[PDB]
Amino acid sequence: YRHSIFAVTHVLIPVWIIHYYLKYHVTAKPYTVVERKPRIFPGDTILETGEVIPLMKEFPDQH
Amino acid sequence: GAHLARRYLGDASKEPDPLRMPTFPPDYGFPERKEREMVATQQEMNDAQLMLQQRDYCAHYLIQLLKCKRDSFPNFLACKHEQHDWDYCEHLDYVKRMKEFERERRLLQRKKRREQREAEMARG
Amino acid sequence: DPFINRFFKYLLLFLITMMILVTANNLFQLFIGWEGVGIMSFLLIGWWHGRTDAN
Amino acid sequence: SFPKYKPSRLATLPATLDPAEYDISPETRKAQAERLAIRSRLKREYLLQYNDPNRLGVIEDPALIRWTYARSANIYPNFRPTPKTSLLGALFGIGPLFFWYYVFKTDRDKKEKLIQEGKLDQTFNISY
Amino acid sequence: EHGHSKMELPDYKQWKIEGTPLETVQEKLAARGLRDPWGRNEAWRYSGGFANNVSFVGALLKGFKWGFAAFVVAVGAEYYLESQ
Amino acid sequence: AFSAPAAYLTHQQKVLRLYKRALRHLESWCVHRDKYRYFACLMRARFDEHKNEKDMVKATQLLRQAEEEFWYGQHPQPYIFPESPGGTSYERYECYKVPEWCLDDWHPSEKAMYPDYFAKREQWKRLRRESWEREVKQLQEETPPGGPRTEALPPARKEGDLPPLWWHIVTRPRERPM
Amino acid sequence: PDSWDKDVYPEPPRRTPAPAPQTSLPNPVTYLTKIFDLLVDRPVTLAREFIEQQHAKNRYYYYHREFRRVPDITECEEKDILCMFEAEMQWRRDYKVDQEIVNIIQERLKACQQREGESYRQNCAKELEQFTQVSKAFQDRYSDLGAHYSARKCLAKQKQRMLAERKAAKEAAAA
Amino acid sequence: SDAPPLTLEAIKDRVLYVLKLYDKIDPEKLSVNSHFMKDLGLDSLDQVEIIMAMEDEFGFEIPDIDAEKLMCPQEIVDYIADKKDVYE
Amino acid sequence: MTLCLGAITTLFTALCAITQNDIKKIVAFSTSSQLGLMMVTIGINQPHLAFLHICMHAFFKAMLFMCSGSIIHSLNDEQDIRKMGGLYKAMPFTTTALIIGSLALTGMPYLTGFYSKDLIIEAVNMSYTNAWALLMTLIATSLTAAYSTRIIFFAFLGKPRFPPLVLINENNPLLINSIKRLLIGSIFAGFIISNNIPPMTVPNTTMPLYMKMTALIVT
Amino acid sequence: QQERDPWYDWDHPDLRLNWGEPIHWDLDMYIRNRVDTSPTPVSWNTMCKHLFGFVAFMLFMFWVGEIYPSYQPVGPKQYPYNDLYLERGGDPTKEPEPVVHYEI
Amino acid sequence: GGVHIEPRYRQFPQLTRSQLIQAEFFSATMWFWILWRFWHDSDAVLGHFPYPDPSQWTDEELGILPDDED
Amino acid sequence: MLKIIIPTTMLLPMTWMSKHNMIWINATVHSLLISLISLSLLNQLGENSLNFSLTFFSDSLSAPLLVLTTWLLPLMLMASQSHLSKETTTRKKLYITMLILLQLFLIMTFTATELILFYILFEATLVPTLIIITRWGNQTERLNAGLYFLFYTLAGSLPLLVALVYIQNTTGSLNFLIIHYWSHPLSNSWSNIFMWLACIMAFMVKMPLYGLHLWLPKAHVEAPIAGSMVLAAVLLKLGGYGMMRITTILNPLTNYMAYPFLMLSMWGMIMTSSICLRQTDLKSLIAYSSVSHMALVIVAIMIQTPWSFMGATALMIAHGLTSSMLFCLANTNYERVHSRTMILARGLQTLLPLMATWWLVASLTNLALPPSINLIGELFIITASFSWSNITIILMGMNMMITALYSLYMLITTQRGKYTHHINNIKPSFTRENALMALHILPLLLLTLNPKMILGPLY
Ligand SMILES: CCCCCCCCCCCCCCCCC[C@@H](O)O[C@H](CO[C@H](O)CCCCCCCCCCCCCCC)COP(=O)(O)OCC[N+](C)(C)C
Ligand SMILES: CCCCCCCC/C=C\CCCCCCCC(=O)O[C@H](COC(=O)CCCCCCC/C=C/CCCCCCCC)COP(=O)(O)OCCN
Ligand SMILES: CCCCCCCCCCCC(=O)SCCNC(=O)CCNC(=O)[C@H](O)C(C)(C)COP(=O)(O)O
Repeated sequence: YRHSIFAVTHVLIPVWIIHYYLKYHVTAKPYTVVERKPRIFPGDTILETGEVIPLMKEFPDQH
Repeated sequence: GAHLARRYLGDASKEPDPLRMPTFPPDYGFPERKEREMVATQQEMNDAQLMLQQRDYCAHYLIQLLKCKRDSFPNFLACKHEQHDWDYCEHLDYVKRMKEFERERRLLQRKKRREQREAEMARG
Repeated sequence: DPFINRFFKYLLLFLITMMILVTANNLFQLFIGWEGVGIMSFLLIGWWHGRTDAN
Repeated sequence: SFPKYKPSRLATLPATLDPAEYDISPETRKAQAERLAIRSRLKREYLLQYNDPNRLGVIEDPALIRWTYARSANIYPNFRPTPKTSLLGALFGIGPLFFWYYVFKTDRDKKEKLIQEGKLDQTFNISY
Repeated sequence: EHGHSKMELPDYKQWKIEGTPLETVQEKLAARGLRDPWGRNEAWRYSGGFANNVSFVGALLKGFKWGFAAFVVAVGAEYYLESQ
Repeated sequence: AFSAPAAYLTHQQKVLRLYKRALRHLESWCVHRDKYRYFACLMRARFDEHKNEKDMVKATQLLRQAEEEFWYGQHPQPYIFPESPGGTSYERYECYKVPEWCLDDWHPSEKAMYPDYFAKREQWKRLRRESWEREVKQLQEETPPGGPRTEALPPARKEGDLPPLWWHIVTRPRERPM
Repeated sequence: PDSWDKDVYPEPPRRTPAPAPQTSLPNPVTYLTKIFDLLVDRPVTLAREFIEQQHAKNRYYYYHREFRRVPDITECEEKDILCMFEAEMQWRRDYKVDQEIVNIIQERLKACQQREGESYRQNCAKELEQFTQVSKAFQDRYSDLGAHYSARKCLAKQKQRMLAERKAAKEAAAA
Repeated sequence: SDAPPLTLEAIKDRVLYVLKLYDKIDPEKLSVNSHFMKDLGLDSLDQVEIIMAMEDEFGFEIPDIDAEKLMCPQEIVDYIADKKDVYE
Repeated sequence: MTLCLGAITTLFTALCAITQNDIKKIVAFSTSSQLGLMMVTIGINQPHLAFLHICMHAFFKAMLFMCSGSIIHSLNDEQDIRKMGGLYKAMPFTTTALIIGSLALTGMPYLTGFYSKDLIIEAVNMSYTNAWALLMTLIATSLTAAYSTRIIFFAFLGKPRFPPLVLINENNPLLINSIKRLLIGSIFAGFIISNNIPPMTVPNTTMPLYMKMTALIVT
Repeated sequence: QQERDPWYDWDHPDLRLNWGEPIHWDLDMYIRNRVDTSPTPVSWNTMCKHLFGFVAFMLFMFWVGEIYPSYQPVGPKQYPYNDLYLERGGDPTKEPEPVVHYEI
Repeated sequence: GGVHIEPRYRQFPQLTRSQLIQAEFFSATMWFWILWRFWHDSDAVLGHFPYPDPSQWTDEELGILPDDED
Repeated sequence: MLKIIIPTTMLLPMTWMSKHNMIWINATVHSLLISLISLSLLNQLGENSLNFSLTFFSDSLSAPLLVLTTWLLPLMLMASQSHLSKETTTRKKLYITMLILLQLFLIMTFTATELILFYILFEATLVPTLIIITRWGNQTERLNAGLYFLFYTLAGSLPLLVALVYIQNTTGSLNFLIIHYWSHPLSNSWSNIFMWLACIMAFMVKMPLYGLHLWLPKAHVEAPIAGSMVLAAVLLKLGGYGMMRITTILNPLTNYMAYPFLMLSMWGMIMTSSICLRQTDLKSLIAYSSVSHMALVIVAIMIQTPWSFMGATALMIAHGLTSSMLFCLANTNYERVHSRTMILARGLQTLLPLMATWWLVASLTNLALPPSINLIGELFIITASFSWSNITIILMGMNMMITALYSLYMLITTQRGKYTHHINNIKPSFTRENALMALHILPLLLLTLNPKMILGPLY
């Protein structure tokens, strides 16, 4: 009972406010939150475009 | 190491300065001179954004290693063939650098031998 | 120790300042953390005020 | 036979290594008795004022008053222009000024000549 | 609630120089015609659980036996499971 | 700490102080108990052959030379008891030592708790107030002319008397108030 | 977001890989994100919906102020105090807007450096070049004026620069 | 800490326990009030070693000026009581 | 400059620790030497390896002060190692945790300190640097092993040297759990972290056999 | 003030002064929080010579090691695309002189 | 929070079997981890590739001519 | 601007018509209300100014100083309430009258659209403060202090007057707007050199400049607490404000006439800082710290860059608040010990813990601890000086060291250690003193959140 109420008043409430503060106020302006673009490897497909990166150059595989 | 012992106590000119190798043309040995190959292109290697010091001739194996590590995340030992492949390729690159150093050293030795022999002939 | 609540508060303050130092993106924020950890180190080294060598 | 310990200003001579305490003489004994007598008189006065239940203030110390007065207010009436005072005052009050003046004047003259030459590369030097 | 159990001091005649390095000190000292008046004051440091010592390598190898046994059992289990 | 010092140290006091310093620093040097005990008995003997040296000039040349020897082989990092002046907890609890007179400035609501303590405290204050008037006269009558010669205080000699200047010796805060 | 103009603060199309698990072992990140969504985003979204409908219940507007153009310091008489006043105010407003332009370009540069990751030294050449251009122009316009800057001092600085330019052009033409 | 609140009885018992392990004094003779110089025929060096033994037993160090005038076990016990402030 | 500063720092602090009698002083000089090693790693242009060493050193050095403070408290505020005797059996958990921490500090293979210090020595051997800084780094590693030996031997192996009234006590769940969490760290964290972070430097794959073994030999 | 007797019962135990005694002109220099002149086990000049000697020696040997660096019998690393020309600075409108690496 | 442990005065202090088994268990786990990692990853200390020999390489491999080519 | 001037004047009849036991309450409450009115002035605009009338005008440099001046009076009344308890009613009213007149002159000096009006009020302030020092001061040295504080000031300020009227005979006006708009360069001449000196020296004396600072330690030590607060917080900033105003007619002469002063500051700020390390008096130490901070402000004003001016404004506000707080703490100790010797009363953290935390926060703000506005001013001035010359950093850098050092020294000598045994009259801190401390320190940590309010007109 102590841990359940504590995880509400000390974890749940602050994350609620911060998520609201970031989603609706901070990201409202440009460039406030910037994320390094995800790495692209040969053979991945992209959600937005749907295309597939062409595979690699089939190097001589031995050992 | 003994190479430092040879250079810094014996004759400096008999051994290379590591900063400036090679001092001799690549074609000085033989005319075949098979070119080195890269599998990783510009665009996909840039998109993998490896590192500037990691963008060497072993890039393809590192690309596949990172791809498989991303794919099989929770079981983070699933990529052992890939890491071994990249590590062996880097071993090959280091051994080729060893061979470049040693070829330069022998080329240098012959050059020194050629000049002294020629000098002896001139003096004779 | 009679002041254990204070001791714990001090430790927490140091952790906060060090987190500020580590997560800082510019130089002013990093200086805030830099001086915060230093001041809290001063306050925790001289924990026993009455000892001359601690001061 | 052991190496000898050589005292210095910031590492003084130990008491047990002072030959004065081994050169024992009777006038030394009277001097020690007189010093401890003065100390005991002072300690007696302090403890008589200190344990008194009627006292509800600060026990004023003439030694502390003399120390602070000498350090602050006794300096100028006892000052005299001497070669030592004049030379030290001139040095320590003028030399640093002209030294720093030369340093900064040289630095800024070099900077100005470079700027007039245009070879300083002030790219992105916007805020000053 | 604290440790108030009325601890008693042991017998003072318990402590003997015999069987301890204090005996060797005594022998060496009497070889030059002297005796240590405080030998028995320290004998408690060689009497109880302090009688047996552990070597440095023995200290570092504190749990090597059970670790080795567990390693052998684990490697045997892996050997039996893989060859199938 | 407690006893009043004398005008000087006699030869025996200096010799005993040297003996203590030498033994402590030897213990700091030879750490183990058997090694220390052996070398301490050797130190006692080597300290002992000149016990009977009679004339004072040889005895002063001796212990001066010894003093020099001590400095050379002392152990620049000797063992110190934790509560000793160079110890690691010398003044650790000194910030917890609050004077007794501070109790007079408590709020009456604070004094509402602890009533027995303050009743006993008032009894102590009355005792001190009467004893002080007796003790000024006692210490004035016993002190030799010209002021005291040493830092020694006479004891109480009558039935109801208390030792002069006792209030700040018996009302020490504590060794570890907390 | 329709709150800010994408063209002033350009952003790449944000291509992301698709999840292609190779092992059937269930990863903790996806479960953690689903429980985070359920336990955090939904209450926040509901609260935002309530707040936005309350804001829509009361709609009122504010306007961005328009400033007319005014004759500047060059077409102002020597002692004519009113024209100097208005030209100075206009020059100060232009100085502030130029500061804001440099700020915009700097934000572009910073965002590019963070976004391009390890390949920033090559993939952010455009922003670096435009920032170099803007920085050179701003330094030419406004540097070295001092704490007591004014429109007259900027005009004098510009005049000596263009005198040097005219001298250089005349020397090069007649070289 | 978790240290016991030592009392007068414990101090006396430990002082006499240390004294009995001093073989230069016969255990069956010594008592609480036995003088060192006369009743036990001890040297000054023996007294100062006894002070060292007490210090090492109790974990704290008596200053020289106070130690050099401690001639009875009851006297040592009372000094330790004054330092540690153990009224009972 | 960074490399030379780190080398002289690690050497000088190991040399100072080699002969200290306060346990906290020795462990503090150990911290100073490990920081010097970190900046040596910085000087050979391997920042990520220095960060990994930071993370590993956190675990094992914090737990080493943990054990030191446990000893000090159980010995009635005694910090000098000259009055610390046979504690190998008197305090079993403090002994085992301190041994584990000292082995992690000295780069015992496949422990927390292995995965950072080992590669640090590997890289400082295979880089174009000072000879003298390399020598001081190796000597500092040897001296690290040496003062770890000093603490263990001189505070756990002999006969007891502390006052007769024994108040040794480990049986506090707070102390035991706080120690054992950092024990699990100092045993497995290096392996876990090294196998979960993506590769961000080229390795020293091929090397003379004697140079690969240099760290172990010196320790 | 640090080398005054720590066992005497001063009127100011922390500063180690008695009420009424003359105060040194530089008391605030010597307060146990500041410069102390307590005698040291080693002489001042010996410590100075030793400290200076150790520092001078390390400086000399660091400079010597700069004169005589340590390395492995290897050549430089080879980087594919014109020594990584485009990913280090760029300038893709200049057509740099192509540099190619020798395979062995 | 713990248990009750009383002083001994010159004897070995009392030890609970819990602390002994816990210390023994953690030492055993450390040694088991060392042995297991050494068994499954032995090259991490030994290495996986042999170090080549410079002397062994032929002149033709290094393209070295004894003043014959030029 | 009359909406602040008129209520401050009305403070006088209200004080003189109050009951004998209601003067402090009415003065404090009304003065606080006036301070609230001052906040409206801050809403400054990025263009020229708030030109209220032909006589007065407000600016983002003048507004923070006006707000600080209005805020300082309630605190001075609170600090003076204690030691004036045994004083007759007429003389207490006279003391409050001196404070009100001082505030009136100070408020007027800032709006002061013309330089002659500014000079007149700038010198009018000299009379009430002199009366305060030489009447309600304890020691016998106060008379000397007064004389020094007088003549130094006038020695610098009488030439300024001449220069001022000279300018009005050549340009035709001394209105600051006309001066700024019709500014012309100063030619390199001997007459121009001496006009530059006449313009600068008046404000350079009141900063004070190192070498011309002998009046300050006296006038601060022998002044009463209200006098010390007003001297350090506001009266030292009049020189900085005047320098910021008048250097618009001194270009390009300042480009080399500033060299002797910069040196005197850059070295001087070191010397006085070192002086703080060996001080037997709290008030003297705080006075020398003031000298060092104002030396840095002098360097900032002489460099004449936007960052220099922003840093100088921020540092002036921060130093006013911090030095007032430090003097108030020292006076709380003094009214108990009656000694003003720093070594005497020791170990006070054990007896007054809340005073101890007040001392700690005051020392940390004097320390220039980020992100306090003291650090903001320090850093802007240091960056500007680095751009002026890369070598200044050494001096600047070392100054920071010494500052921190003596600051913590002041905290360790008085609060830490062992309490003095024979002093048994350390009564608990009053609510008045704790309230005074909080009302000093909370505005500092509230200003650190909105720095543009105190960064001046070049923000
Ligand atoms: C004590 C604490 C501080 C008190 C106040 C100190 C600050 C006041 C110092 C005054 C600042 C500088 C004064 C004059 C500056 C002019 C530049 C001069 O110093 O340099 C040379 C000046 O040459 C010589 O120095 C001539 C002057 C020599 C005699 C004057 C005395 C100089 C020192 C006296 C200082 C006394 C201070 C206190 C007086 C009450 C350059 O020679 P030149 O390029 O050809 O002529 C330039 C000037 N022109 C163009 C107008 C003609
Ligand atoms: C804190 C104590 C400081 C004491 C005062 C320091 C300030 C000294 C500044 C100079 C004082 C007088 C300045 C005059 C006021 C400005 C008026 C002016 O500039 O007019 C000049 C007049 O210039 C002078 O008359 C200057 C003569 C100065 C006489 C008094 C000398 C004062 C001391 C001289 C040596 C030191 C000067 C600076 C000391 C700094 C403080 C130590 C030229 O005008 P015209 O003559 O009409 O045009 C030229 C064509 N005919
Ligand atoms: C590692 C540490 C350094 C080691 C080197 C130190 C070397 C010091 C040893 C040299 C020997 C000497 O003391 S030098 C000899 C100095 N002079 C005398 O000894 C004359 C008479 N001695 C006394 O009277 C004593 O007090 C005594 C009788 C012992 C007790 O007295 P009690 O009857 O009141 O117990």
